[PDB]
Amino acid sequence: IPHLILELLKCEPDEPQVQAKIMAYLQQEQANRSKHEKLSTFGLMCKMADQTLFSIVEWARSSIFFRELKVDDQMKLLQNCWSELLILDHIYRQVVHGKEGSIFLVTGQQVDYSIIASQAGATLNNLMSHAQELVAKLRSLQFDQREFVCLKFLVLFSLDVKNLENFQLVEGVQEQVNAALLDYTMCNYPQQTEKFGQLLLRLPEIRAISMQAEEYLYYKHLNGDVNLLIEMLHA
Amino acid sequence: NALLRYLLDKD
Ligand SMILES: CCCCCCC1=C(c2ccccc2)[C@]2(CN(C)c3ccccc3)CC[C@H](NS(N)(=O)=O)[C@@H]2C1
Repeated sequence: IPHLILELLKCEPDEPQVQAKIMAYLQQEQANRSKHEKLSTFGLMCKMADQTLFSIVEWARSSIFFRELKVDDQMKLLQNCWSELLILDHIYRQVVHGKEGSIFLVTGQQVDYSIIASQAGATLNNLMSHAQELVAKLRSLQFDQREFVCLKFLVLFSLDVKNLENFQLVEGVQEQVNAALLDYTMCNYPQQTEKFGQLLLRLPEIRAISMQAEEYLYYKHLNGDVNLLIEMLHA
Repeated sequence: NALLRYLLDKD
């Protein structure tokens, strides 16, 4: 394993504790609400991703390379990749813990697909099934954690952000992480000459699914259907 | 975004 990939794996959060805190927050603010005041299933998912955004920010906040940029550069990177990290984390959770016909939430709760599908609507189901199709290919490619953290840093240190005062590091990490992933998939996965290319090509698809998820959630917010998640959705 | 800057500046 390249030592750069080892450095990326250290900034990974304590997932059992992240899931425990999010579940406790929702179990609090849900059983606390009145009978005529319970959250909808779409509302529960919005609060889950809102809490997930908090741990996403704290993850990058203490991650290597990222903790060297000034706060202005940190905000620009996160405001460009926040929905992609949510989709990437959701997709990887279904690759690891996922079972067929089931969706695993950030709280560790397993939901059957056809129940969520009845309430997601036309657009979300197409966005969810497209993401589930990406889960199927990543599963067939043996998508592991070492390649998951590099894809996270490739999304975080996106070349699609500007007004950066230190674009040299963002560009430097992008090329450097890309070279480490190419070396990892080659050394640890011969047999699969298609894996490295197939891995990077999900990024435009994750970028497209996430950007289409933003435009629908913004559509839902203007209709009065949805607060860190909302402030990230603006501008 | 005051909330995002706060999450990156708080202790
Ligand atoms: C009524 C059914 C509601 C949807 C159930 C499936 C989920 C998502 C998803 C995943 C892939 C494709 C389309 C949707 C998320 C959708 N959101 C909140 C989101 C918001 C902004 C940007 C990007 C995503 C993204 C990940 C999150 N999962 S969660 N609850 O564990 O934290 C949500 C739950």
